[PDB]
Amino acid sequence: SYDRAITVFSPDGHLFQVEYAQEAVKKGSTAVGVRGRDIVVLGVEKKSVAKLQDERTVRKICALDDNVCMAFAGLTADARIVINRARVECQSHRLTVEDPVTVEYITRYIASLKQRYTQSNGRRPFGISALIVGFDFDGTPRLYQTDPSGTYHAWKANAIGRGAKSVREFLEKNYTDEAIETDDLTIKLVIKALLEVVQSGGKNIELAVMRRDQSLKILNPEEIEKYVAEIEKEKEENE
Amino acid sequence: SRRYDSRTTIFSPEGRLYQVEYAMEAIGHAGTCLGILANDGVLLAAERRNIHKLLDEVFFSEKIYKLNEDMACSVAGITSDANVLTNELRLIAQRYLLQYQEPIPCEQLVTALCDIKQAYTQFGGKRPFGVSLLYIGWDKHYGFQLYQSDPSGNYGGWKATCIGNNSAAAVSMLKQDYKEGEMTLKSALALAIKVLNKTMDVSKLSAEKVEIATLTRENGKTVIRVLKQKEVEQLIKKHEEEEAKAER
Amino acid sequence: SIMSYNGGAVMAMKGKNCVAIAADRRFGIQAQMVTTDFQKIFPMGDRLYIGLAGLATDVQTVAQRLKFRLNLYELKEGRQIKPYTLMSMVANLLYEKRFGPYYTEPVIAGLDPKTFKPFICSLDLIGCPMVTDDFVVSGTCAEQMYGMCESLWEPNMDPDHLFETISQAMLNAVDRDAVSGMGVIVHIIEKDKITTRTLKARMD
Amino acid sequence: TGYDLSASTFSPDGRVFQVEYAMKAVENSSTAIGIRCKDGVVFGVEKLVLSKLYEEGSNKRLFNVDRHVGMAVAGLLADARSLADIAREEASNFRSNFGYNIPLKHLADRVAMYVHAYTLYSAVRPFGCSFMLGSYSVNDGAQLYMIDPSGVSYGYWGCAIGKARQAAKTEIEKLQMKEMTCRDIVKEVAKIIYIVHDEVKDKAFELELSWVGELTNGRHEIVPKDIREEAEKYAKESLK
Amino acid sequence: RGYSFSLTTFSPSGKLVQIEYALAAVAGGAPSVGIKAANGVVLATEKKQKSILYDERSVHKVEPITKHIGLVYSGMGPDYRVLVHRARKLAQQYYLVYQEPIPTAQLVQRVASVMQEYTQSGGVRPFGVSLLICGWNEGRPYLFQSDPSGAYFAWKATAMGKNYVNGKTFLEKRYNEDLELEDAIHTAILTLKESFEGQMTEDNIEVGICNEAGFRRLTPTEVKDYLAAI
Amino acid sequence: FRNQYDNDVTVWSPQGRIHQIEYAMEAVKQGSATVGLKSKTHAVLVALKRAQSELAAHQKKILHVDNHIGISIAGLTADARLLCNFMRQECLDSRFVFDRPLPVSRLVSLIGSKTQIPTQRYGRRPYGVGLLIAGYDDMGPHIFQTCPSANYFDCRAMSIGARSQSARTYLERHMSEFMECNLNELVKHGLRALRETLPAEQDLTTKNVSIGIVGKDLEFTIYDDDDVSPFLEGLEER
Amino acid sequence: SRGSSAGFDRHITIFSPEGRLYQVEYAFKAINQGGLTSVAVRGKDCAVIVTQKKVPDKLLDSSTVTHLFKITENIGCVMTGMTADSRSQVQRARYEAANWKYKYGYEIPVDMLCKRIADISQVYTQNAEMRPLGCCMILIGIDEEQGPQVYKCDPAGYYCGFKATAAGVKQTESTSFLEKKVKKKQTVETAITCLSTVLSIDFKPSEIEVGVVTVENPKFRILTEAEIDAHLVALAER
Amino acid sequence: DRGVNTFSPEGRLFQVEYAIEAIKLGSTAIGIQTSEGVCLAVEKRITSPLMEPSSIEKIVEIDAHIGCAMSGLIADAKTLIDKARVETQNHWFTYNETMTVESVTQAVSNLALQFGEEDADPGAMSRPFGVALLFGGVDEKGPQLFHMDPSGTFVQCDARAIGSASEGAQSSLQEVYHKSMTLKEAIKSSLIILKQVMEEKLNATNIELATVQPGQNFHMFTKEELEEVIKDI
Ligand SMILES: [Cl-]
Ligand SMILES: [Cl-]
Ligand SMILES: [Cl-]
Ligand SMILES: [Cl-]
Ligand SMILES: [Cl-]
Ligand SMILES: [Cl-]
Ligand SMILES: [Cl-]
Ligand SMILES: [Cl-]
Ligand SMILES: [Cl-]
Ligand SMILES: [Cl-]
Ligand SMILES: [Cl-]
Ligand SMILES: [Cl-]
Ligand SMILES: [Cl-]
Ligand SMILES: [Cl-]
Ligand SMILES: [K+]
Ligand SMILES: [Mg+2]
Ligand SMILES: [Mg+2]
Repeated sequence: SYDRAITVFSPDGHLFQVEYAQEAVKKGSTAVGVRGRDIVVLGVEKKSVAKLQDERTVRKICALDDNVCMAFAGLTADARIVINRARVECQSHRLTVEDPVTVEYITRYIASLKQRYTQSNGRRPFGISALIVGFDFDGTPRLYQTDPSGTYHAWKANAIGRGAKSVREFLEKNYTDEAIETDDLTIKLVIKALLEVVQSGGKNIELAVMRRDQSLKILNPEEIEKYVAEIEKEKEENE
Repeated sequence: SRRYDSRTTIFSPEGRLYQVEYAMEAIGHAGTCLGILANDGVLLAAERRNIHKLLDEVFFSEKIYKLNEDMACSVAGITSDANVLTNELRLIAQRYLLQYQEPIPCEQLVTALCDIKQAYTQFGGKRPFGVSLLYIGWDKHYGFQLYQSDPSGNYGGWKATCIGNNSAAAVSMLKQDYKEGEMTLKSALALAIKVLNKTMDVSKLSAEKVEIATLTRENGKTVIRVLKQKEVEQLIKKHEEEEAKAER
Repeated sequence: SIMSYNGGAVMAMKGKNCVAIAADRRFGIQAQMVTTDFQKIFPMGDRLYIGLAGLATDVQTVAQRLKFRLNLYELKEGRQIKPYTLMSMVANLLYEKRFGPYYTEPVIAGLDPKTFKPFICSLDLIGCPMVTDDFVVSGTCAEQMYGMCESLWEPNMDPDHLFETISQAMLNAVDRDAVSGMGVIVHIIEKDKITTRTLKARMD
Repeated sequence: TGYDLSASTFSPDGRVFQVEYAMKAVENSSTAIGIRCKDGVVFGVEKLVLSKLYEEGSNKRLFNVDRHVGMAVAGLLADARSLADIAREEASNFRSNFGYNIPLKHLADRVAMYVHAYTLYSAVRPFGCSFMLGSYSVNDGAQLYMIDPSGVSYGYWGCAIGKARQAAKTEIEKLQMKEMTCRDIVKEVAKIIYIVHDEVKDKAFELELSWVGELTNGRHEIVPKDIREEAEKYAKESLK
Repeated sequence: RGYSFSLTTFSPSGKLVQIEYALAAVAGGAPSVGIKAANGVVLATEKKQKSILYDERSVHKVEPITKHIGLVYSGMGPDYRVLVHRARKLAQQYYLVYQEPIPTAQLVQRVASVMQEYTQSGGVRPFGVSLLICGWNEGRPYLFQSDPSGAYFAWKATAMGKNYVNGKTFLEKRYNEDLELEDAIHTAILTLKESFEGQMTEDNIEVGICNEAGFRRLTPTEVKDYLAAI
Repeated sequence: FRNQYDNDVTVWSPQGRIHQIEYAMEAVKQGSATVGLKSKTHAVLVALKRAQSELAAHQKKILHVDNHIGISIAGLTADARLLCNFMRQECLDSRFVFDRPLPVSRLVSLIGSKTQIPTQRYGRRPYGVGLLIAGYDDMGPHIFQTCPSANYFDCRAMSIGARSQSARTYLERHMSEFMECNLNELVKHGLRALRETLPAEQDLTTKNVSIGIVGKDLEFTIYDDDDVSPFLEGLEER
Repeated sequence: SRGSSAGFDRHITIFSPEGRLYQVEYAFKAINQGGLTSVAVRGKDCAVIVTQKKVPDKLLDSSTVTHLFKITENIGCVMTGMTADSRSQVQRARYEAANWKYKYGYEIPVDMLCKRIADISQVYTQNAEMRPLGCCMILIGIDEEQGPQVYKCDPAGYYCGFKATAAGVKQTESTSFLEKKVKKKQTVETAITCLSTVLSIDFKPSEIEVGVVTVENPKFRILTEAEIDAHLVALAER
Repeated sequence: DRGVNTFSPEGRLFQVEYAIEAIKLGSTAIGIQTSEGVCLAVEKRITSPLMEPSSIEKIVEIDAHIGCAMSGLIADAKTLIDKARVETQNHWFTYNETMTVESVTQAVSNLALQFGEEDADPGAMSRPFGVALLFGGVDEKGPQLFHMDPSGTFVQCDARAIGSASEGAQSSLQEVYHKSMTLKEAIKSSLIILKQVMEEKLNATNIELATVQPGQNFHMFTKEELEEVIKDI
């Protein structure tokens, strides 16, 4: 069996394989999360468009369990492995504790899997970041992010993938009590954030919501393009 | 030892996986292979490279593989690598059947293989498999289906697509001709021959040079058939008759 | 005795350009009947069937594990398996468990897929094969079955006569066995068709 | 050399330089000699004293590998000591399996094949030591073998290893050792070490002496102190 | 343990160069030829047999695998012996399970699959040989080639080793589907004569045949006889 | 001439050297100095402890192995603990099996065997630590020294670590007095040797000196901080 | 091509751009490092092996200087090339033969022993982590059906039976000598003459070694000095 | 390219030296040991107002009597922290007593240098841990602060800073520290020093502080308790 040390330090304290994994994430499609008051929303760019594609087969938003879903940016094949590992873990947790996982619990599990792949012989790190959302037993909504290093944090809102830096800048100015006062504006805040980088803007954009107790609802190209037009014509007016 | 290791499963500075990419160049030079979904079936059509010589003709196809009762695939890339992967696909399908006593739904079979391909890009220090596949199938969850997988361990579902030589050109022609929700096996066959006619720069297209398999449903049973050369010639003739009415 | 826990009986019989295979239908646990439509004969080809009697769990396991191996065999090869080759495949499977065997003793009946020549065999639970030109029997009433087959079987029987003989051999044999019966199913295998019958039979 | 980083790589001239480089570590070491004679084998080692802070007897280069077999080494001392362990283990196992004392030739060959196994692979490096094995029994007579880092093993009348190997051999050749006793030969071993010792380049050495023969009843033993001192005195006055 | 990383990998243009270099070892090997007649198969090969000092009968290039299957190669001899041994073993494993001789195509698949492993598995190079495999089963003759990548092909006739390109066009203007085995042997030897150099004797070529009766090497005396005419 | 030969402990250089082993020995030369010496009846270790900053405790240098054996370390601390733990275990094993102390020279042999192994296998490295070993058994007091090369030495006295050359000179100068010394004299000699390793400005204090003693009537004992004061006053010098 | 090289094809056993294995080609060069030549010939009645015996020193116990080895009682061998590699290959051959006899109840044929050693060497030409052995083995024995046999295997894993053959520094010159002789339609005399020509020596009996098997006496036997001298003398008197 | 267990010509392991350079990129953490307890204080280093501050956790409880502050590559610290937790609980289980701070630190420190690519059991550790730790707690020796780095060297310190500004923070610590200093003084001192060294303007959400006292278990300061101590600025 193959035991080469793959992730090692370089002179100035860098772990280059981890940085390179982070470059893979940056070339992925943009993904955005916003934590509402009693909703949580995930939106993600494109994949491709491509008329001949079966839409169903390439979603970048994925249920891990009934009360937790995730989006990712980066290597899709790598993401599928992490997702499956997490799904297995959600069933062990229910098995041994007889509760659903918290969003933090499973975030922590994913993060530590990723960290291990940065310190174990024979393996490269995973080239993905994940936005993980849901609700805890007491109804508190949650948005967590992990990255290839195994670092994880909670966020009010965030973006990962290509154009994350400008999308994050947009969210910093635009995430306020007023922007998330209702479900519709929360959803629109995500779409506006994506329209900030998305190369065409219409569809393009896959979107999903999670309501307290209500489990994952994906939208809906007809319902999305309502919000798209409603934002496009507002961004014309301003000029 | 560290001196001789290729390091096939590591990232490059842009977050790339070079081997995977390089495998994808191997695929792009291999025989063109297309798949087309219709309302009443799915098909695979492939350029033959074992074509011809003093070759003997001993199997029912060159690059079309039956995977189980309800599924077939074609391949582009390294042939020996394709043999290992199609063998593994058959095993996965039989493991699933053994366990559940029902056929493996198409996407699940694709996924299972893609996890093996993925692993080869993340650990073990081995070269990846130099193969892309097209999968056709029927199951009770989504009916007629067509998938494509590549050495990255990525896959997707398609209504029509192409891999191997001149793929980009083949997909452009499919983008423009394919009628979402309205194709039949008979019109998909016509389109497949149209597409291979343009993308084979070995000039005069011939039945000895292509392979077509159809997958249909009859009396609650999946039927997978490699078309005989009589039928392939006949479709080539109809395509040639069809080119003009365009002219006056 | 492990082999009498579920009871049950199967036989196969050769005629002129045809074979027959039959089984009782009871699934029971010691004295208790549980069901009366339990499958013991499984298709292994268009013209090739395996019948398994013994412990019901292993009847199922062996049939499913054998099918796993056969499907792989047929996908990899050009072709439908030959009867004798199935026998050997089953022998090999059983003998792997030489020291913790499956408790089932199969009979195989079929026609060569190219030449249509009749074939019948049985194997013991560790995979010893036995090909015969007349009949084979397996189950809790093997003695009863042997009595009926030795007395009634004749060479060169046509499909109709083969059916009457295998039927009468089965019915009367299982009617002397407390833990076999609750119905009898018979398959007649010919070149151009399979004929499957259930028989009017005692239900005690 | 080009070509010289792994024992699993031949050079274009068919050499295994990593083995040659290991041989160079032996040839940087001070000199050890053995001499087989009428009734036994004697060993002597020029043992350089690198500090006056070391005890007499520190870093022995003469080992008992079985009750009847002595070992004399040159080269990297940690590698030699590990080889002394392999030899012990091999003699011990032989007694256990076959029920008698291992014959010297068979011990030499077994340990040589072990040395040899470390000259084929990138995974390990060759041993940086050469060693001599000596024994005596009424049945087999006196025997002296020498093994080098490549794993070659031969029997000898006289032998020397380390840095004044050639100078030593030429003195050893002057002796008619086939007709001499161990009691005579110790003196000549001391004499030869004093001749080849470069007193200008490396002041201070201990003479280490051991023997195995009729006179020790086939047991490999240190030469007694009084006899060593007489042999030193003989060597010294023979120089002056 | 061994080296666990592949020694064959993809180049930036998508080639597996170790395989292409293995093929160059095959191309520099001694010529081999196979012809599938209507009623059998012939395999023939040249001995790169220098010296009168060789005992020509002491090692054979044309080898039986089972009673009904035989092999020859072009390329590296010691590599070939590995594949002969494995092929024999594969054929016996099949026979123990199925109690029927291994169909030729099934044996080729399993051998080729071994050759594939040596293009990906850790710390090894590919085999520097191409095999020609002949056999008879289902009442019919088979000729296959298996190359260093593990790809295999069914041929009516072919050539491999030095001057194979010419050998194939020689066969291409000379094979017909209705041809008998005695004629095929003749044309196989003429194909080797195309690229020989030396004057042929029965001691420096080897010939094997496969038909309904089974696979066997021709004897020196039988080859001598065909060499009258040539 | 050098670079292709210095990264692997399995690569001999063209001079018959193994640069990895020589580089491991540099770890010991840069550790803080320690001195070991013995008389007829006692074995003593003396060590300078480094403190990282002013508010750090000084790094332990002297470690208990068994009642009759203690060690002073120089080099990689983590390697020093691994080796110490091996030594401890070999000593427990011998008391378990034989119900008597492991002779000191046998323990040292076991260290040589154990530390030699990774010097010959690819991808392993030498131990980056050197030890002075003080012990007392049936053959009397002992001072041994062990090295990253896996070689070891039986010593009348020794010093290793930074500027140990000075200490070694002192020890050679006075070693003919050691065998007859009483315990206080012998420790004073150790401290005088150690003090030679210091910059001219710097002095032995209760904060930087650690002492280890074993002998006929004394189990291996460590003296730190206020417990070194009896030995430091003392004070012969100037 | 023509002496092209890519990547690591001169360091490990991977194919060069012409399809060569340079490491294997270098192992043939290692055979000549020893500076010795060996010859073997077979007749209807016997097979003989002759090799040079160089004892420059004489502080050597010359009875331990041999390249002739008994593999079983009825199979002898001469080794040419690197010494330790050769001794290892002899050990392996002894193990293979003894193992064959244990499993199969009859002595290993010489052709089968040679083939087995050849197949073992083959592995070293295909697996990257070890080198080939730089040695060549010539085996002699009597086969009950085929008569005296001489077989040779090499570092490439090639092997063959021979009417006569050679190995080492003058192999090519020996091959020419033997070819020219074998072309016309005493085996010991041919062997020692071939060696003597190609080296230009005119031997003393202590400068060669000779081993034989005969149909009469299949046990491998090594000639004494006197027995060799009788052949040398009978030759000299033409 | 060289192996992970390669010594430099100065006698250091390259990978360990480089891991030590990674600690200089971490946020600053400070520990102070007083006769009334130990305090641990850490700069959070918030990179976006959208990040939740309470999800940055650089001070953790090991057991009731021991906390730990980390700096460097924080993901690497998890296995260390788990190990410390598991060990203290094992010790409790086996001996029915609390494990000393020194012993916990020793047990964690023995994982440092257990990396390599040849002996290697699992896919075992490929590299050292890019983390330094301060373990602060109270045992029968009284209050105690220990530092550990990626070399596996560990030592008791009266006061210690780690991470990017540690040179300067350490200087201010030598200045203000005294053996008789109270814990409240120590708290204030470490917040004054964090305030100087931090790039972000100090406040009650971008730092963390914890204590352990002979009286009282490991206690993380709340927003409100931090605000109180921040007033004196
Ligand atoms: Cl639950
Ligand atoms: Cl990102
Ligand atoms: Cl199926
Ligand atoms: Cl199974
Ligand atoms: Cl099977
Ligand atoms: Cl490896
Ligand atoms: Cl074989
Ligand atoms: Cl034959
Ligand atoms: Cl130190
Ligand atoms: Cl350290
Ligand atoms: Cl040393
Ligand atoms: Cl030092
Ligand atoms: Cl035997
Ligand atoms: Cl720091
Ligand atoms: K090799
Ligand atoms: Mg009944
Ligand atoms: Mg009843």
